[PDB]
Amino acid sequence: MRYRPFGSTGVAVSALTLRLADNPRLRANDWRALVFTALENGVNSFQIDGDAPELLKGAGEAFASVERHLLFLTWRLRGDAKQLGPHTLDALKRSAFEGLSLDYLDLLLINDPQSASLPMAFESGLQDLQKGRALRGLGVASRGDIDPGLLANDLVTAVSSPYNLSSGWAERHRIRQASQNNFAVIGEDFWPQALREVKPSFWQRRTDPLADVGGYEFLTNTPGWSAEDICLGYALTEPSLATVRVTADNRQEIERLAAVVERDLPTGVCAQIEMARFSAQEREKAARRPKLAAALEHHHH
Ligand SMILES: Nc1nc2c(ncn2[C@@H]2O[C@@H]3COP(=O)(O)O[C@H]4[C@@H](O)[C@H](n5cnc6c(=O)[nH]c(N)nc65)O[C@@H]4COP(=O)(O)O[C@H]3[C@H]2O)c(=O)[nH]1
Ligand SMILES: Nc1nc2c(ncn2[C@@H]2O[C@@H]3COP(=O)(O)O[C@H]4[C@@H](O)[C@H](n5cnc6c(=O)[nH]c(N)nc65)O[C@@H]4COP(=O)(O)O[C@H]3[C@H]2O)c(=O)[nH]1
Ligand SMILES: [Mg+2]
Repeated sequence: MRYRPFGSTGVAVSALTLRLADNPRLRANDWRALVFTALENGVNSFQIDGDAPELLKGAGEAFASVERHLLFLTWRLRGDAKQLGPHTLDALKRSAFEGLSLDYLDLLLINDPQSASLPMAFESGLQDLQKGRALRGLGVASRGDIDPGLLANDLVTAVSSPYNLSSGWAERHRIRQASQNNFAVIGEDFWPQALREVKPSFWQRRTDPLADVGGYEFLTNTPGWSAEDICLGYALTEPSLATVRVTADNRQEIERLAAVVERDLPTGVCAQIEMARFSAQEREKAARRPKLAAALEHHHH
């Protein structure tokens, strides 16, 4: 395992962050062994995305096996961020603090509320948790530009965004810009939907309709490497990411994901990523209108 500053904290996080999310086929002992295997492969950053009693017991026990200060524990909190309130903080005392046997969270990661502001009562409660040294930072998950009024909030120390070799320019730039302004950046979706083929399949993300995937055929035809392993290896070279989020269900999946950290991308790949992005942007150019006359016609409905 390699480690990286979770910037401006002096806390080092593993380049892999293991996500634990509800899974009814696992018991306490399985979650416990899942985290023991992570811990043995040098993973020290976890994101709990779930409140199944089985998961909190098992994760709880395994975290206890080592000293709290060696761990970076993020609690993922979903839902319309505009409807968070005291009920949220109650749920959080029960699940995240009592459930996991913790007296601080390194990070609480909420959804982008698409607003400069968080609800009064919730922000007050976070301020209280921080005064009590129970919450080191608030993080925001986004697929777009977070309101600068929110980023300027003293509470907000981190952002979570998808980054993968499908990622546009606008994305690549948002996360370097964030990281150069001393926000930690967690990388999501290293192995995105667009780059899997040989069912149903949802496409409800505002970034989805605009998405080239021509040129990634080398993902399949690289001797000694799976497409998943290349996509991850690539995310691990982006210097603006504090860490890359991964999800894994069994020991050998953890071990294989850890292996990728210490292997380097195959020899020709960086070159081919350029070939594919240079074709991506010859197509976005060759399929563009004059940006004035376009916008000006659009105005005149
Ligand atoms: N382009 C695209 N890909 C899609 C879409 N829906 C699912 N995928 C792909 O399928 C994975 C798992 O989807 P899931 O089962 O909902 O699993 C998701 C879901 O349970 C949750 N999640 C992620 N984003 C959102 C979100 O905006 N809202 C909600 N409510 N849950 C989300 O986190 C899990 C992991 O997200 P990922 O790690 O990215 O992994 C996602 C992503 O790779 C979509 O509309 N567009
Ligand atoms: N189950 C599932 N649903 C998905 C997934 N991807 C997108 N969606 C759905 O699509 C809606 C809009 O997603 P977006 O356009 O990325 O817009 C998202 C995005 O910018 C942000 N967001 C929410 N969850 C996440 C997350 O896990 N990671 C990041 N990076 N942004 C998130 O909040 C916006 C609104 O989130 P929602 O209201 O949840 O609404 C989400 C959710 O209902 C997925 O993988 N799984
Ligand atoms: Mg701030």
